[PDB]
Amino acid sequence: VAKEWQENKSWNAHFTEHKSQGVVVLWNENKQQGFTNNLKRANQAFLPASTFKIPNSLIALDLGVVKDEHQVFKWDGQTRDIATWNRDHNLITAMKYSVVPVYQEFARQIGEARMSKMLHAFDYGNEDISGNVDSFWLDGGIRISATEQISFLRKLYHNKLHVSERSQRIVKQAMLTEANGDYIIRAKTGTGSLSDAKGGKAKIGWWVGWVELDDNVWFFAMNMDMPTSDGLGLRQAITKEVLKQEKIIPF
Amino acid sequence: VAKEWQENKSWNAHFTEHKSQGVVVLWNENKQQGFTNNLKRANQAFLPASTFKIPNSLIALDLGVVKDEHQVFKWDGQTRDIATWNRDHNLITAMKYSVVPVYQEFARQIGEARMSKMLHAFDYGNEDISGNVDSFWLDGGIRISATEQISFLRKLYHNKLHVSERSQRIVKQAMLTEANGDYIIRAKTGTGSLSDAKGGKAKIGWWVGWVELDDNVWFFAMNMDMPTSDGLGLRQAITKEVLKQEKIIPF
Ligand SMILES: [F-]
Repeated sequence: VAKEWQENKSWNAHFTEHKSQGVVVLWNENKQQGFTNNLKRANQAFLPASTFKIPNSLIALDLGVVKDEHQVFKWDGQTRDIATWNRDHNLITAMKYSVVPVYQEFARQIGEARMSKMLHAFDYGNEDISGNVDSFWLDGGIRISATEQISFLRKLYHNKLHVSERSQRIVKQAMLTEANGDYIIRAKTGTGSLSDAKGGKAKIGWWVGWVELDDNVWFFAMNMDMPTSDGLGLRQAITKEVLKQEKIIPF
Repeated sequence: VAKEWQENKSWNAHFTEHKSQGVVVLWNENKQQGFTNNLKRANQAFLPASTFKIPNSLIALDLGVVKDEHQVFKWDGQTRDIATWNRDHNLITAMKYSVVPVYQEFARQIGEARMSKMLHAFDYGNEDISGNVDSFWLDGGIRISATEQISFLRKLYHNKLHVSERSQRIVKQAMLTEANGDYIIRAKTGTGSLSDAKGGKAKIGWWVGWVELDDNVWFFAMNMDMPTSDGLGLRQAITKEVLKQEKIIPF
């Protein structure tokens, strides 16, 4: 029933300093408490962009489109803009390098019907796959908010999504971003154009996932107005600034 | 059948420059080639000590003694020498902190028969469980060499051990030590005793596991004579010095 939230506007300074606007949403699993700088934007739905690689990988694995994390998806020989895309990949490296063509191929093999069914089963954002089956998450109807991403991520973390436990374990392994002796970050980045509303030429960068600690899990979903195009850099820095500020990860 | 090894004594400087003796054994998976500073010690069998948490976790999970990585093993209320042991644990934290009492309880639930059967099925070291069912890896008959650890680890990495794929995925998750954008280290430390002619006990520290790269896996198993300085820290430092020397991981 009732969810505990804390609004801490002081995190806005991490965005303003970097000449940006954004939202950081955190969920403390043990305490069942959420923290955000912006309760309105925490609840504003956007294109997931490459954060859609998480349900996309889950569906592809569950349907047998992807056998395991080691299966090689050979480069189709077409030179694309990102050098790391122009080579063979497996699920781990396709996630790590956000290799859009690999995921577009998974989408096509999944198909509209199964893709739609699965997103409804995952209760994923607005569950709308309007547009091309191989690009709806980049330029179609799918919309998700930062709080809805956390909601989805919490199910994935707990192996509660309506796909096999194995599919969920493989995707969480593919999400592995950082680990040291204090914490483990399992997350995915996304960058796309604002199609939700009439905000032309602007870009929405995401960073969604979680921080595993010895005795707790801190889910996060963040998005910001990108000052440039298609890259990260700042996202992780702002999120880590918030996590350090909140005494979650050490300084 | 025949195993290719390269002996590189130059790594001895990483041992001597920390006033220690020991062995680093590496296995390049793609090239099927081994590298060591000491071919004799690479093959010398020792008590596995806490490196035994790897087969122990696999057996406990496969037999249902451990349901999953989140199951809480409550502290038995007995204050032990290591503060982190005097608290509740799950499989992740029990591995991370080498919580011996948690593993001793698993061992007792497993039993001699199933423990013996499983170690023979894993072709684990000398497969001898002589001594107490809950301490044989600390003060019993079990012996394993650095090359035999690599042999075991390679089967685990490939999900080739005669336990479920799930058990193997859970243990590899529990082994997660470090990850960044270049590599992933999944490993386990151990500290065993050694009988000396004087009547006391010398300590032999282990660090076994692997380094996952985009396109290769470097297995490692190291052991050294533990000095009266730091303790644990050195093992990782020496291994990382070797991995950096060998151009496996960046500086
Ligand atoms: F209790």
